[PDB]
Amino acid sequence: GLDRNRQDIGYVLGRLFAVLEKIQAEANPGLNATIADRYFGSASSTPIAVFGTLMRLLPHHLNKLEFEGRAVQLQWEIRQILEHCQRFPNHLNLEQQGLFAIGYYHETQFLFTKDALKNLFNEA
Amino acid sequence: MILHALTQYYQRKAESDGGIAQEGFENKEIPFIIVIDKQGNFIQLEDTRELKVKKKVGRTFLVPKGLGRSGSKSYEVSNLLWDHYGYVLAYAGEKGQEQADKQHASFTAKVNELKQALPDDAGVTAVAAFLSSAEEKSKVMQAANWAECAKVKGCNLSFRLVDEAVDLVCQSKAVREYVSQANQTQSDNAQKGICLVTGKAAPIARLHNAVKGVNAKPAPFASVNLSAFESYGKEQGFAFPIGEQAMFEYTTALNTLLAGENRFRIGDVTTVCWGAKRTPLEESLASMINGGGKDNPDAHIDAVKALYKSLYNGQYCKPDGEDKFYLLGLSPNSARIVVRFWHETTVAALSESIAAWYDDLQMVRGENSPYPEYMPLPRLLGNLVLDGKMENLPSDLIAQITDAALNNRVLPVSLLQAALRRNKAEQKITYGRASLLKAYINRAIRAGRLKNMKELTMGLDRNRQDIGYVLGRLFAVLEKIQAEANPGLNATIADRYFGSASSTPIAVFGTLMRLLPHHLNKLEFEGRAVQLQWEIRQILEHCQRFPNHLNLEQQGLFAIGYYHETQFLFTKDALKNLFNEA
Amino acid sequence: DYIAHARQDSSNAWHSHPLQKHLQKVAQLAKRFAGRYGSLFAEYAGLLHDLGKFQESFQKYIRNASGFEKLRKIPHSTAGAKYAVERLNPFFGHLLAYLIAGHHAGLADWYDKGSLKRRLQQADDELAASLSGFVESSLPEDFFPLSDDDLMRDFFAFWEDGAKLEELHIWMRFLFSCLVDADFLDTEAFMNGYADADAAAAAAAAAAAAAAAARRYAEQYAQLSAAEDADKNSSLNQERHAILQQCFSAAETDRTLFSLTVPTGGGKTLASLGFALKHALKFGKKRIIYAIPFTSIIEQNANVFRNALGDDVVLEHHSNLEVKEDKETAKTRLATENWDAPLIVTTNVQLFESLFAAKTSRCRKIHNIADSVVILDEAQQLPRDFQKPITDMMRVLARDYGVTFVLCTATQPELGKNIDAFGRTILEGLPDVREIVADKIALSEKLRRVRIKMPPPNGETQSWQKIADEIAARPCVLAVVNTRKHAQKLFAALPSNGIKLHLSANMCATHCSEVIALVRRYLALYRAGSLHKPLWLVSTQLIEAGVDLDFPCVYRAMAGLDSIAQAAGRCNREGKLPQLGEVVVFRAEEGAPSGSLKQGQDITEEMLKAGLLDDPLSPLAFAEYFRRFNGKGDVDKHDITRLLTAEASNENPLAIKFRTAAERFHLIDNQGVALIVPFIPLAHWEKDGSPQIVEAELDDFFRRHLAAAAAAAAWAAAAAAAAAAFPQPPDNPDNPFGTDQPLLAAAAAAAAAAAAA
Amino acid sequence: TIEKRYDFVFLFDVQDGNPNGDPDAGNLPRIDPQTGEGLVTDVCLKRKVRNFIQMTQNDEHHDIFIREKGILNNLIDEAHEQENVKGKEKGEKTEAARQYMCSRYYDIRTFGAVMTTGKNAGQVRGPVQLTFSRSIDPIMTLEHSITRMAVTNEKDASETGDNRTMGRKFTVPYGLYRCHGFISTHFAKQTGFSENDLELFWQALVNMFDHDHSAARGQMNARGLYVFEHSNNLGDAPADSLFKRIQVVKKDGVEVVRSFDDYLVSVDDKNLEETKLLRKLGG
DNA sequence: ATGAACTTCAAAAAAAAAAA
Ligand SMILES: [Mg+2]
Repeated sequence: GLDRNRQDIGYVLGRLFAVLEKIQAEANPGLNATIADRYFGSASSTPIAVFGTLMRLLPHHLNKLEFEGRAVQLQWEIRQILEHCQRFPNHLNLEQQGLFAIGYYHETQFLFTKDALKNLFNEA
Repeated sequence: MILHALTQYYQRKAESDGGIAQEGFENKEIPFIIVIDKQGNFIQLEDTRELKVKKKVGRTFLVPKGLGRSGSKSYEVSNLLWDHYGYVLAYAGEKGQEQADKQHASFTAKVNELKQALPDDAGVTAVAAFLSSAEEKSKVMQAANWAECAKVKGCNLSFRLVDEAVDLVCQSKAVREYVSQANQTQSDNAQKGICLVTGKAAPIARLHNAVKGVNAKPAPFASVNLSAFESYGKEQGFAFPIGEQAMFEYTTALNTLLAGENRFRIGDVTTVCWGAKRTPLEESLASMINGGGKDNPDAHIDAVKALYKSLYNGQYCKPDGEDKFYLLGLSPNSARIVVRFWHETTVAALSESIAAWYDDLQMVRGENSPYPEYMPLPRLLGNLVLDGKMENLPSDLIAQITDAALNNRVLPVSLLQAALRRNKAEQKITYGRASLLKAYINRAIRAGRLKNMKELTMGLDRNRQDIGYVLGRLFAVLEKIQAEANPGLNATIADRYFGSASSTPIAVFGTLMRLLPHHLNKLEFEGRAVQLQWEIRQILEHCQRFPNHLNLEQQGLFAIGYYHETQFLFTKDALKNLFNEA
Repeated sequence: DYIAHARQDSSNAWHSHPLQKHLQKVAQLAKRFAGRYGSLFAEYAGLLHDLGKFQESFQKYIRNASGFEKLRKIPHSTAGAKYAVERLNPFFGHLLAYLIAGHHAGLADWYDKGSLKRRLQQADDELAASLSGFVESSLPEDFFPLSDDDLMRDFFAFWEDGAKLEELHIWMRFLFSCLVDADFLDTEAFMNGYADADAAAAAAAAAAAAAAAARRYAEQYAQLSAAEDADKNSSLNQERHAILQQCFSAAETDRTLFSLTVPTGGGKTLASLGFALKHALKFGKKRIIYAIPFTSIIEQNANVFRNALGDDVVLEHHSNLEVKEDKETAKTRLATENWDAPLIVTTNVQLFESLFAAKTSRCRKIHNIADSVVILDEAQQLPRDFQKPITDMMRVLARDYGVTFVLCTATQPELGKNIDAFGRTILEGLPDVREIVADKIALSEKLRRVRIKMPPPNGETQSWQKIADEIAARPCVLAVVNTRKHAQKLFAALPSNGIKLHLSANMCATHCSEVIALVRRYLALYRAGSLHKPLWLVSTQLIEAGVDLDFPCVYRAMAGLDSIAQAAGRCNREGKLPQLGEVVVFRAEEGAPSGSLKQGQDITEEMLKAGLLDDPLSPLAFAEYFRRFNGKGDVDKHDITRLLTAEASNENPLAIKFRTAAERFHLIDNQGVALIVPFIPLAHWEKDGSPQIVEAELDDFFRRHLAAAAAAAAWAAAAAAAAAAFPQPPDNPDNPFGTDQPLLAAAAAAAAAAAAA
Repeated sequence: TIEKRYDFVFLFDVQDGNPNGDPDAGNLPRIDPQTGEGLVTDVCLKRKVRNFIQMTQNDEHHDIFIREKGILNNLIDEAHEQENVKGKEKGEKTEAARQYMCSRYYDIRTFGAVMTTGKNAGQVRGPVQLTFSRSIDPIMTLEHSITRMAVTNEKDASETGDNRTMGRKFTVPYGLYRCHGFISTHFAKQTGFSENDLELFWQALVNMFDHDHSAARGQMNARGLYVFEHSNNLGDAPADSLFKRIQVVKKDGVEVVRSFDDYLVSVDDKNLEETKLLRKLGG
């Protein structure tokens, strides 16, 4: 249940936010306010607002990732997502509004399915 | 078999001592029994009324049979000793005189020609002296309660002489024998054979007898009287040569069951159910029973009466039958009787439509669910109604859901429409709207009215891919997370977002799921937040896009999906388990 | 384990009723409870009554709900029933399952309501769980023998020549009573902490209000026989003795079904008991039940019986049940939930309704009816609507239950002999009833309190204002009109010259009894001295309910001789008047609204116009009235005798309908609604409270006299649950029909001092 | 009553706010989902016109069938306590009640009202029928999460002293809603809706947003009221062949709008003058 | 004379969960 080549900007941004929070929640798993808890509200609606700051904020999570290769694992799928994101849309379309939540939970599943990211990375 | 199963319990109830009219008579509802002395002299006009809230007109006195007057010169027919306030007093409430005096000119003639043929009775010599009075009959109008018999059109007065005190003039053991002689001589020289019902010679009865309880008036259940319903120039009862002894039997068999406890409306279709011939009542069980066991015809009719009643009781039990119950589901046409049902089958075979009703209606319930296992139709339809089940449309709804339930027919679209209306109007999906929508959608699938979809199940289908059902599940988990995050909520995302998440998912689910990370954050058990987010990932994995608008097909799914997933969440360990198998 | 009952002890401890001994004791208790009837048969339902209490789930609920070793409401009745139906016999199993699965849910139908056929078919999982509990830890496998061959004995030891189907329901309720009594007597032997009932545990006088049964007869009823016979020797007590000298000779003969044909004031309440306790001592009868149509003669017999027998007299008004507390009630009133007392006097609407009940609570009594002597005073009011079920069950009880129903009404109930119309035996009633009075007819002539004057045989009807003038001509006129509306019309037609007193169902029972009490003392002033102001009482059937009024003259509307007899009972009550009282029946305007009332007049009229009613207080004319009366409405109303006819088929044997034939068994046809109109009854102004219901006639009117200036208020309806204080409410209701409500918008306080609106 | 039939295009915009929250959708503005274009119920603008008339008129013959403690059956039963208490013969009692409720209540005279409810006051259709207001372009409902440093009942009060109930403030960053409306003459005859009541309605449409301001609305304005007054009681031209004269488009090079200066409202009054007037009341 | 037209007939019928 993840269309890795969907190209729906809402869906690719949802996927991107899912991996962003996956990294944040693997950077420090004990986290009061993940970017879902603090950024999702606009990441789903105003991707330009956060997703700029979400990637100020991303390399530092990739650093904080304990398993230094896991950082490559997750950064690679950030790039895989962002190939489909020619631009962070100013305001997510309403279709795209919902598809962002779709993407968040699709890509979150893809990340929490056991071998998926580590596998799918190894076919690149 | 429609009638030989009625003849063959008249012959059972007449032999079970159940008190059915015996071979010449009729349990006529005589409302205003007349009292006279031994030589005329009207004593009292007693009314044997006072039954169910519409004061049904009289204690059923088992009097000589109604002769089916029914004609322009109807006055000549003149039932024996009970007829009519127009036949007994020559008093015409609305028929005018010479249409009530000619009745009384023949009713008196009937009584007198009985008196000449039955003298020294003191019951009929009394009335024949009361019908040769013209003044005591006038005194009948000047009675205390005469004004109440004049109110009932077609009042049937009858002549109980005093000094018999329960026994009519038409009950004495000479009129009783006269009728048993006037239904054994006059109704035996008729067309010689051959019975439709019994097959015996048994002189044929033209004019089958006015089965009462179906129509607005006692109508001749089997009656071929129009220029062409007659088949072979047979003319009105020789089209169906039923013997007098057999015509009487099934006519008075319907008459009692449409006046007995056998009568019950399946739905809008008054039905007489009676047990078939019971098995020989296997010896051990007959050892305790004295006699031994007797085939009371209307014995276990409750098994079927409390089967259709179970659809409203909600007390349906999957029955094991092999006790076959005749179920003649007659209904009025205008003044014919339409046999809508005929079932010699068991109550188990009759239940196959209510079983399918209560299996298409099966819906999840947790532990100590306040909801019945099989949910009563009135309480089920009460989830469609405004706030209390009387305004659910008595033609496309309560009167048609029942027909769609009593018969395993397709529940009307007016359930999706009404159940959905209440789902997003009560802002919640009561078991009863989820269950009723499950029944609708299951039968819409089964009827090929809902093509692509697959039938719902009791349980949450952690599958089903249905862009309405999976968003119903998504809403259920979202509201569970909210109600798990805020235990006491005044506006759950149900009460706030349901009306548009059910019918318009992009309008809402793009914003429900921004509330979602905050709800998950607020879950005091962060592991519970992980579990609920996991299952909303699973739910939403079946979702490729929130649809712009949910078809009426899927807003029923949404409601069903909502209730499925919310009773999955409120299952004992379901989410903890399903999460742990990933 | 297993924890049948978890009692949180008064000392904040917890005691466990072991289901082992719970079932064992209940079975043993309802083996003595049934005599030759179901001795070892009812126990096999006693053994099983709470088999489902073995449920592993219930042994987690009875703990959770009763706080044993720290809310689901787990069914347990059905499991024992399913166990029975699979083990004994399709007949005996379902017989026994009626008892078992009903033992808390009330006796169930097979099909219609609370159907057993449903519960048993759904008990398979529950029975599996409960039987797994039963086998799991304890309870030797031969603890439930369910020996059908042995159980076939007491069935066939009682059902000589097989089981009658039309009255197999009576076990289904009597042995049900044995079970429910035993379980209740044992659950509340453990809800109060005695761990036993039949033993001295709950037989201790502090447990369930023991009362003397046969020794008290020789002491106290003989005491009141001597102290009453030696009091006076006049025109009375020469026939009162003539009554209770054959009522004592009648107790010898077997004749298991009797009747006392004594008019008012002829030792009706003193010889009915007299015949009973001589027929109780003789024929091993362990109980005397005395039943009344209305809770008015209930007081007149409570007083008389206590004056005879002290304090043993247990009672339930079922309407009043005065709210005095602290072990005079709720201790003796704990002995009348089941009538486990030798002399129970209640109404034959808590007798027959319970004697035909299905509810668990009501059914505890059919135990004590069986092997008793039920006395039916004013039995002529046994509803003809429910006359067939009542008469078949009392006939069966008389035949083989060792009872003796006594019809100690004034006239008689013609409770059938065989009133057969064609060949069918409508109301197959009481066989060969003995009139314990040697001369029924001449004694009513010899003990004729009042000469009666019927309306003219022609159809003329006296007018409301006409009879108002007629009663204005003479003092102290009772005037019993048929309807409440007739009472309003008569009260609206009487001159203000004399005191007019209105009494209809438009009033409250406490306010009612107040009216009757003031009428009583008005009559007393009429006898002792004189009331210069003219006296009369507009009334309805309320005075007809045996209220103690000695009216010199009673005009009563045109209706049934049953009611004419009751009116005559209020005329020259107890005598002490001149030669005879005067009761006159008036053919009022339109009469007798509907129902049994209108058939009442349509019979009494149809006699006096036809040469009958030569002396319309003679029993021969009364039996004629009832002979007409039964056979004029459906002698069996809705279905009851047909519902309870056991209906045996191989698949669904013994399919009796009980909660169908208990819910439809309503002797009080309370059609419509009951509104409570607050009439401030009275007050002692001593921190008053004091509804003062049964001392109205004595305490109030001896301190404050009859001058109509009494002022006292007693307001109620605190709108609290309180689990009690309920007889301040509907002790004061009135009962309009559904027609009279939409013409009223509630308009409270509109009920006047004479009636309601 | 009016003797011309009017079809008006009422362009009104919202700048930063919730023009009409969908109770079905939290409170986020009503939206045509499959096109994202916003919606503002006809009842919403009828409400703000009601609020405007309740604001300005303050006199009988222009009441509003009204605000919260507005049990409508109370007003309806006021109708039956009139000259038509009994004198109007229940059949036409409801019709006389309609005539009353139309006289008194400008809400009822102008829009309709389902007043068949209490002492039945009939059923007024209402000459003025605003349609739903579908924004020209997809409103990009912002859903501004806000905060409150205060809570409500001490059941949601924090387990510490820090009470707060953030809540959500949905705003349309701009939406030029376009409400087609119809002043039907045939029902103006029914309600007595006059050209005075109609001029009141035009003032109300132009000025209904200057006065109905909320923290929710933010800033709504009436960007144009182009009223097509037909010569006949009938329609000179089909209504939509008129509404297509008011073509509102996003201007040349705006990706999506943020002000009325991003919409070109081209009004085509070129040939409607067949027999018919276009009066640009609001724009 | 056969067949439509007409005139009589008769006077409805009513429900619906707990939970031991
Ligand atoms: Mg028990």
